[PDB]
Amino acid sequence: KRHRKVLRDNIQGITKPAIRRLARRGGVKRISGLIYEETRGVLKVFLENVIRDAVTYTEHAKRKTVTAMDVVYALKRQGRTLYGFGG
Amino acid sequence: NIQGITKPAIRRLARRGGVKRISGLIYEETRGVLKVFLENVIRDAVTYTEHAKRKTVTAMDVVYALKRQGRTLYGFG
Amino acid sequence: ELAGNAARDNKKTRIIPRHLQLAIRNDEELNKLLGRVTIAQGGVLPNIQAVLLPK
Amino acid sequence: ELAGNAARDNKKTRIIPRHLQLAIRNDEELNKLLGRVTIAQGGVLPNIQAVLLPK
Amino acid sequence: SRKESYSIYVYKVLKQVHPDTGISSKAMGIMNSFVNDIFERIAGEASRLAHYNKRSTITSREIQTAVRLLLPGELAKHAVSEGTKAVTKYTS
Amino acid sequence: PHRYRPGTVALREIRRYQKSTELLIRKLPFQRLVREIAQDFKTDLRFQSSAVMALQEACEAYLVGLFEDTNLCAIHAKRVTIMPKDIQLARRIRGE
Amino acid sequence: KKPHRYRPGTVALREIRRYQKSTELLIRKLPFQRLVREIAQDFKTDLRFQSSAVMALQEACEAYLVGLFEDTNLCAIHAKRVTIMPKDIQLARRIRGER
DNA sequence: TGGCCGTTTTCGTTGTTTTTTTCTGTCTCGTGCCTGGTGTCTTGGGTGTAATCCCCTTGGCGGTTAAAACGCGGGGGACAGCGCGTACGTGCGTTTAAGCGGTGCTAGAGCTGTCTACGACCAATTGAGCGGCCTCGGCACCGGGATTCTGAT
DNA sequence: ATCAGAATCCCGGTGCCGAGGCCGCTCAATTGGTCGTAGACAGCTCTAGCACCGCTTAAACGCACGTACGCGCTGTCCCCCGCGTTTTAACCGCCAAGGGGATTACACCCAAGACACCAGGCACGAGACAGAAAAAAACAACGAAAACGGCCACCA
Repeated sequence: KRHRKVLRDNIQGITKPAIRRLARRGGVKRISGLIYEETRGVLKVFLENVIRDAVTYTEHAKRKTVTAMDVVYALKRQGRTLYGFGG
Repeated sequence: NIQGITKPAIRRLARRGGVKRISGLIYEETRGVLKVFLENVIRDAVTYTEHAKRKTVTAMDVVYALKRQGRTLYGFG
Repeated sequence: ELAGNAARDNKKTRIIPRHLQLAIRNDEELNKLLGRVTIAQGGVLPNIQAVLLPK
Repeated sequence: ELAGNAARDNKKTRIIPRHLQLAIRNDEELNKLLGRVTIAQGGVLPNIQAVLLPK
Repeated sequence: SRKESYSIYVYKVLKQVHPDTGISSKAMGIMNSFVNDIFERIAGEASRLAHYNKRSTITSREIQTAVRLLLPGELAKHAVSEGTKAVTKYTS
Repeated sequence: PHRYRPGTVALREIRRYQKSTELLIRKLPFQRLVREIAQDFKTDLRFQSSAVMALQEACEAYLVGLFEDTNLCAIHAKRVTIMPKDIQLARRIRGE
Repeated sequence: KKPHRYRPGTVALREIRRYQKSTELLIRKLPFQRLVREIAQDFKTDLRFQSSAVMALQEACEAYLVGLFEDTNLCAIHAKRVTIMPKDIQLARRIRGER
C-alpha cells in the first residue's frame, strides 16, 4: 500500500550509447543522428505486442503475476522461440 | 526443361510486380530461384504421397506441403 | 461485406475471387490476419511506385 | 559433438552457452533447423563486412 | 516438488562423446528446452500425418515420415538410419 | 513512323497485368518441368490436374511477391533497374 | 606534443570486435524494467512481475534488435553507403513483413 | 639541385591478449528413497489384405495460331569522378543514477480438501441438409462508335 | 498549342452454363436420463516481489573539433526497349487403355487397462577444482612523424 512513483517518459532510459552498443554488435560502423528515435519506436511496438500477449496468458490463468512461462509462450506463438527459461 | 520458362513470361511476372526496367542477367538468376522453390515443395509433396502408399500426388498433398512451410493456399480444398 | 462493396464498385452482381483479394488487401486488420495467405486467381492490388512515373 | 569441438578450440573444458551458439551457427543444417531460435546468452558469430575494413 | 528433465540422459551422452568435458547448469537447461522443442514439433507433425490418413494409431512409420519432413538432408538420412537400426535391434 | 518512348509501353503493361488475374506461364512447359523434377525423387509418379494448377498458382504468387520486394530494394539504391544483387539481398532478408 | 587521437572509425571497429566477443546484456536493467512496467500498466493496472520474466523479455528484445541491425546494415551497404539511416530500417521492416 | 611525394620506421601508447595467483561457488559424486516404469493377462477393434470396378490419366494425331525468337536503332539510365559541408566520431570534465547491500513487509503463488454441476454415453426421433435435376439471366465476347491520351511538332 | 494515331471506354446484341430452386431421403442432431469427476471454492502457508536508504562509481552527458562521407553534378557508353518478321509449339479436340483409388468383407494381433512390484532416478549434502578476478606483463597494433628514397623540372 506504498506504490512506486508513477512511470513516465521511460522510453528515455533506452540511452543513445546503449543503442550504439547494440548497433556495434550488429556490425554498424557509422550512425545517423535520426536513427535513435526510429529505434525507440520500433522497440516500443515490439514490446507492446509481446507484453499484450503475455498479459493475456496471465489473465487466463487468473493470476496477477506474469511468469517466465507466460513470456515463453507469448514469444513462441509469434515464431520467436526462446531457449533457456523453461522449468 | 528449365528453358521452357521463357524470357517474356518472366518479363510479364515482373510487370505484375511493378518492375519497369530489367537487366539481362536477371532471367537466369530468376530461374535458379524458381528451381529451388519448386524442389522444396515437391520434396515434401511426394513425401505425403509416399506416406499414404499411393502413386498419385493429389491436390491435398500439395496443400499440406505448402501449409507446413507457412505458405497457406486457399481454393483447392 | 467488404467483398460485396468491392463487387459493387466494379458493377458486378456476383462476387468473384478478384473481389475477395481486393477486399482483403484493402483492409488493414484483415490483411494482417491473412498476411501469409494466397488467394488463387486473386492477383494483386493496383500499385505503382511514385518514382516510376514520368516527370 | 560440435559444442565440444568449439569448447576445445577455445581452450575451455566446460561447455557454456556461448559454445552452443557458435556450434549452431557454424553448421549449415543445424542453422537451418534452428533458424528461428534464440539462444539466451549466445551472442552472435564474429563477422565484419569486408567493405568496412580499411583499404 | 518433482520436475522431470532430460539432464541425466544428456549427461550420459556427453560422457560418451567427450569424457573430460562438463556442462554448466544454464547449458543443461538450454538442452532441456531444445529437447522439448524438437519433441513437440515431431509429435505435432506426426499427429497431422495420422489425421490426414484417417488412422487412429501413431506407429513408427509416422515417426519416420515426420522425421523426413522436418530435418534437412544428411541430418535426416542419418537420423533415419539410427531409428531403423534401433527399432530392428529392439525387435529381436 | 510513330514510336513510343522507352517506358510508356512498360507502364501500360503494368496496368494491364495488375488489372487481370489469368496465369502468365504456359501450362504445358510448366507441367513438363514439374514432372522432370519429380522424376528425381521417385519413378513413375503421376499427377492430378488440379495439383499442377495449385502448384502453378503458388509459384506465380511467390515470384510476384519476390519481385515487389526486389523492386523496393532497387529503388532504395536510387536505381530503376533490378539486378541480381537485389534479388540476393531480398532473399537473404527473407531468410531463405 | 600532440595528444594521441585515433582516426574516426578505429575505435568503432575495436568496439565491434569487443562486443561480438562477449555476451553480457547491453541495456541497463532498471530503466528497462521501468519501461516494461509502464507499457504493461496501459493494459491492466497493478500487475506484478517475476524477475526471470523481465530477464527473459530483455533477452528477447536485445536479440530482436541485433537481428534488425544486421539486416539494416546489409540494406545500407547495398546502397553503397556506410552509414545507416531511417529509410534503411523502414526497408528492412517492410521486407520482413512487419509493416 | 630543389621540391614534392611514398614510404618506412620508430617510438609512443594503449588497448588487447597472455600468464600467474587466490579463491569460490558451482559442479561432480555419494546416499536414501519411492513411484513410475516393467512383467503378465485380457479383450477388441483397428489395420492389413483380397477382389472388383470404373474413371480418369497418359499418350497420340492434327491443325493453327499466338506467342516466342531474333535484329536493330537508339536513348536513357547506370556509373565513375569531383567538390563540399556538415554531421558525426573522439576526447574530456561533470553529474546522475545504476547497482549493490540491508531491511520490511504483505499479496498472492501454491498446495489441499470437498463437493456439485456438468459432460460422456446411450437409445429413440426427425427434420435439416445433401444428391440429383432443371432452368434462365449475368456475364462474356464481339463489334462498332466516342473519347482519351501521348509525342512530335 | 496541335493533331494524328493508337488505345481505351461504352453501348448493344447473342448466347450459354452455372447459379438458384425444387424434391426425395437418411442420418446427424436432438432430448431425456444416468453417473463419474474435475474444477470451483475455502482455506492455509510462506516466497518473493516490492519499497526504501545509503554509498560508490561507472556510465551518461554536453561540448569542441576536425574530417570523411553523402550528395549533387557531368560525362559516357551500353544494353534494354520497342517494333517488325519468322518460326514453333501450346492449345484444343478427340480417343484408348489400364491402373490405381475407392469399396467391402474378414481376420488377428497389438495396444489399453489392470495389477503387482521394485529399482532407477531424484532432493540433499559435501567437497574440490576450473574458472573468475586481479595483476602483471607482454605485446601487437596504430599512427605521427620523420627520414629516406625516389621521381620530376629546367636546361645545360
